[PDB]
Amino acid sequence: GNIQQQIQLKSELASAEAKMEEQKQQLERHFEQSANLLENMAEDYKKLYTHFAQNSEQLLPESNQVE
Amino acid sequence: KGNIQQQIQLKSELASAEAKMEEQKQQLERHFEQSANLLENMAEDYKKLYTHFAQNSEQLLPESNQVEF
Amino acid sequence: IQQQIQLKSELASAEAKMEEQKQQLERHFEQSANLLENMAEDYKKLYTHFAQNSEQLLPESNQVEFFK
Amino acid sequence: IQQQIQLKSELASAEAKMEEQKQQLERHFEQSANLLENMAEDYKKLYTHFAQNSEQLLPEVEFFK
Repeated sequence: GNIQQQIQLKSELASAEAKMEEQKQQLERHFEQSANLLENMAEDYKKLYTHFAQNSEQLLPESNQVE
Repeated sequence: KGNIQQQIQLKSELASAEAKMEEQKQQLERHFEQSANLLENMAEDYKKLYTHFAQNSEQLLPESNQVEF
Repeated sequence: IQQQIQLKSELASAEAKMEEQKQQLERHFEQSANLLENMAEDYKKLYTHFAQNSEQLLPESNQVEFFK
Repeated sequence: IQQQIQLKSELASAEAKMEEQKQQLERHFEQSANLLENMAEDYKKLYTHFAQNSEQLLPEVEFFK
């Protein structure tokens, strides 16, 4: 076809483009849930670390210098 | 512009969209595979930090009671 | 011989220290637990997320072993 | 008399155990402080794999930089 080929393309390019677009919608629903779930663990860690550095006063300042 | 020009371009941006979509597909497959790796890493290091506590609590507090450990 | 008062007090005292360092080791582990158990629960949250988005965003052909 | 000898050894027994308890509690910290610096190692990896896979997969993201 010369114009059936054309009305075909425009319709597989609108369907292609719509898949990309809203699969883009959920890739960013992914990296948004991802990033702050890390910020959960990074804060659950950063206070598990502090609990250890503070119960580090449970020794002489010589017998535990690390970290 | 015209009808043969506007055709050979659709032909290019449909191929460029199909190539883009397959690229995007095998770099999701890359992301969830290199994520499943680093996450199990995270788990097997927890199971280090957890059982280093599971024993040092029942081993430095003998008479004392235990919370789940 | 009556430097026995001193011995019997050094023994009530050093023994008290160990009774208080036993208070602190009970504290340290009981809130090392709930602080640990937090991390644990962030993990299987951040884990299952990468199990849903690993199959709600991806064909059936990448059955990455790690996810159920 | 002879219990100036039972006490003197009871002290040495308390004093050495108060002591071995201190360097077991010491070894319990050396091994913790290096086991969450394994988990800190893991975290940094997982995060930069999200930064370098949210930037390379999308246009504009929030946390990463």
